[PDB]
Amino acid sequence: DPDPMKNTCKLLVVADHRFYRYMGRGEESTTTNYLIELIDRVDDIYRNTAWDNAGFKGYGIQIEQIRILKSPQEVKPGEKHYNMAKSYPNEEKDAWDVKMLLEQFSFDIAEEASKVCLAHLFTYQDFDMGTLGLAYVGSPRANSHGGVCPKAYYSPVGKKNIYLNSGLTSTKNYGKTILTKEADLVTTHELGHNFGAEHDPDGLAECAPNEDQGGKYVMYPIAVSGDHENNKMFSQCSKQSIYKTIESKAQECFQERSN
Ligand SMILES: CC1(C)SCCN(S(=O)(=O)c2ccc(OCC#CCN)cc2)[C@H]1C(=O)NO
Ligand SMILES: [Zn+2]
Repeated sequence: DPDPMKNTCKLLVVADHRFYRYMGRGEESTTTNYLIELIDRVDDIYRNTAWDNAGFKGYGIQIEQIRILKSPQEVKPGEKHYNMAKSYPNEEKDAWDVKMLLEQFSFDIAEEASKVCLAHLFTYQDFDMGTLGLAYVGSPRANSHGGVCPKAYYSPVGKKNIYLNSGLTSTKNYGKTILTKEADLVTTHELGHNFGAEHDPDGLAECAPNEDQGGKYVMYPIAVSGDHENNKMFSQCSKQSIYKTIESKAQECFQERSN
């Protein structure tokens, strides 16, 4: 049975200056509200999911803390930060290499990451080949690094404890803002990774249904559009992975749903 005291993964949500400016129109209230609403809509998907196809449901996400970054992180030569104006490594391209950004983020945000189930970055940059987000995949293993629940690993190079309870979402793609319903999907998918799911096996009928059958599920390896009914749901494949991870990890860092 679910523990009503341990059914909610509380988030740190960060908006960088690219998100603030383009998505939030350079207004704290707009940015803040957009993200509060997005997460609440992603929460409705999670909370309503029955992970064992019976009564293991009511698991969700809520914002512990939001951080809004109004202007770029001023950076010295040879220096880098996830909120810096420059795209790393190629400063000519509009966007970072996504893996490097999540790594930079996890590194820069480490102190705050330690207090939360998950940290999520929201940005506004155009990643190569239509990439929209990235996140560490969670696991039932206590020893595991990645996904739900802060687990320190010492980094000799970074001179500190790091945490891999992190993920990112971008709302820009192919030169334009993506649909609202697409943004819900990216964050659902990336948090899906955090919660223990790998990508759906692409030839498996049950976990990758044909269009007549409702279309693909949200962990499909190629971005679903949101036009089809299955697109915002989790497959049995994802359910099984996430179920195990929640079973193990809820006790560790899940909290009570707040009003
Ligand atoms: C690391 C990856 C390049 S591997 C290939 C899939 N993507 S992605 O194209 O950026 C992507 C795909 C689907 C997503 O969510 C559903 C949606 C939508 C809106 N159309 C989000 C990102 C990344 C990946 O696996 N990230 O976890
Ligand atoms: Zn993915």
